[PDB]
Amino acid sequence: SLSTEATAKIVSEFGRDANDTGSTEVQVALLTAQINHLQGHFAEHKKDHHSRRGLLRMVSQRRKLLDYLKRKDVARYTQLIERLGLRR
Amino acid sequence: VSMRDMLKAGVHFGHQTRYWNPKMKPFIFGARNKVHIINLEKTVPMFNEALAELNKIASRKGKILFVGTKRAASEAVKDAALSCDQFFVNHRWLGGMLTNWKTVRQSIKRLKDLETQSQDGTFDKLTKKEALMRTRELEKLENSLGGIKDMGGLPDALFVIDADHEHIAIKEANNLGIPVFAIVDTNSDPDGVDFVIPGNDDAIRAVTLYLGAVAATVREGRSQ
Amino acid sequence: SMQDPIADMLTRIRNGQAANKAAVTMPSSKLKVAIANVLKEEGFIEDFKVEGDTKPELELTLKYFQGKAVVESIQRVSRPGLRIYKRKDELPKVMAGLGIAVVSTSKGVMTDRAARQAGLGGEIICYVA
RNA sequence: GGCGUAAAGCGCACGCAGGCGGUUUGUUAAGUCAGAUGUGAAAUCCCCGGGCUCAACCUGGGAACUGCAUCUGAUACUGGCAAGCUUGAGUCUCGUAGAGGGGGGUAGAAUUCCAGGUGUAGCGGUGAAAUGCGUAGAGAUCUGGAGGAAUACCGGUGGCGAAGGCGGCCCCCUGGACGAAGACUGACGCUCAGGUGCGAAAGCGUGGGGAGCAAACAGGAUUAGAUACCCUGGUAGUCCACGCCGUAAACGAUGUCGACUUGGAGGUUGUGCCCUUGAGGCGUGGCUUCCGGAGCUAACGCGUUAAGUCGACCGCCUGGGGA
Repeated sequence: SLSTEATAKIVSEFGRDANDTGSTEVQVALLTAQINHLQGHFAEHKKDHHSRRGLLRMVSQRRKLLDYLKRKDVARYTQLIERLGLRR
Repeated sequence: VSMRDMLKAGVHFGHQTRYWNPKMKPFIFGARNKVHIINLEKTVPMFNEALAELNKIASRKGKILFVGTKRAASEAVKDAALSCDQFFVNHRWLGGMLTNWKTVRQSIKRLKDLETQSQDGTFDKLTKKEALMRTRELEKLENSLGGIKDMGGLPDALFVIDADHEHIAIKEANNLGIPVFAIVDTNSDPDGVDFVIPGNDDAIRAVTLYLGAVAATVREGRSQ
Repeated sequence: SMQDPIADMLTRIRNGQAANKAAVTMPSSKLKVAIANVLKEEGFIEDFKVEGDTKPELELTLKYFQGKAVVESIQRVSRPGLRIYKRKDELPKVMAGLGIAVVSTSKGVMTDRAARQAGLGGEIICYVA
């Protein structure tokens, strides 16, 4: 998974505090970082279905978090999807 | 009945924690060295109520049937039931002594006829082969039905030791509506009994204490 | 997941009655407290208390008569998958009147005969016989 | 009304539409409820009478027409809206166990083959035989080499994985689960038609590889026959890379999620406490095996890992053949 330092950096830049590790923005950012990191692993290991299942779990969890955020506050949703480079 | 005498007699002791019956949870005080300890504060009032009901049954022209067949409580049950003009089953309980009384009545008649023709009759037509045969049949029939020969009918109350060991007698008494007074240990089933007396039923001094108390109360009931 | 807490309360009561439990505890709620009030005033449970402030815990004291269950039957009628509403002229009577039917009328949660005397209908919460 | 065995749980999972949804406050009055109004043609149905000499029949009045719309109120529940809350659901910290997956390397035992030494008449196989190999030197034994496949002991109603499945050792990449104490977000949840993905073995396509085993095939037996079982060989295949296939008694013949309900003995993996006496005792989680209580079941049996008591959603069944 992500190292401790990368996780701390993401939590700091995406959270309202250094301890706000549960915010929707922090969770979506961590999931996006893990997906982007896994992208390179699966480019080389196209036959790793067992890990791709966890990758798809991460993708679906990020999708549900983004849906909840868009339904809750669309402004933060837009800021997040522009800061992370989403929307296909 | 005295909780000091009870605790000195070994009543509070129970079986190991594995063999316990969860229905005996209200009467269990705790555990020490993986054996259950019966709550004597629960034991003494239930024993007193059972003794009161036994005294009522005795004073109201009743017949008590003392049931216990373990090698620990056989002779004790015999002594207790003979000490108060009562009846006992201190050896194997024949399946159907109560529910099938119309059939064991014939065996009682046979035992009585054999013992009368042996003692008072004194046939002396021995043949030295049918005589020993008849004496062995008489001793078997007496070891089986020696306690209830003078009962006449069904009793009015059963006093059972080791309610788990005597489940057949309890089920028969329940089928016939006879109240059951049973010493229910931590491993026995207290469902089929009317007056459950939670106490140790394996130690000899505990069962002698129970039987002495019951004999005293049924004698005071007999003498009104 | 937990999608019907009222049916959960009824099931807890039924299972505690079948297991000869002295009292049953559960997470509290306004509707649960109203139904427990209706059950207590009708004589199906002994008492009930709500403990806790941030996470209230409702505790019902079950009732027995002859070593037997006082609540013989308790069923959820209106449920999330199928809501059941009745008018005052078609309010149900359980056990031909010996049982009660907890009804949620616009004047609070009450029994079926109380809602009938009040000239009201509403959602049939449960049947208690 | 059902789906363990009688017909019936998709092989497994992710997930859009849909269905359902913890808890508090306020508001609305859409569902819901109450009242009123309008309407609900007549006949028919039903009730009390009347006339046909009775009946059928005719007929007066009533009830009914369980419905729809409108208007006025109620606010408990469901819904909408707004603000919350932490117990459901997730994130972070530190560790733990594991044949979880993908890639590369390597080790030993054994089979087969090639070359050579010793050595001589058998070997192999079977119920018994024969086919087969062998005086061109087999089998046995010893030495060296080649190649492929699978990993003895550990090893275990043991472990991991959604399922299918996963077993030498090492390294690289990587998923999930669990536990301790906290912090964080604040219903973000459950299920899921269609959809997508994974999916034993066999099989197919292309390119390799090929020791052992072995469909087809050949021969020897057995037999009345023997297109078989048995024996001697043996091609595809089994192995690798990449695609396809999408099926299994894909089984727990038992869909997923959540709550509640007496116990006993174990296994495995964390964690806490105590002169730790000890490989100790006492708690507390996760997964797991056997027995068994109430209950349930046609019975067998299931039984806190339910086939018990419930809730949400989905799939499926409607006599046997045809099929």
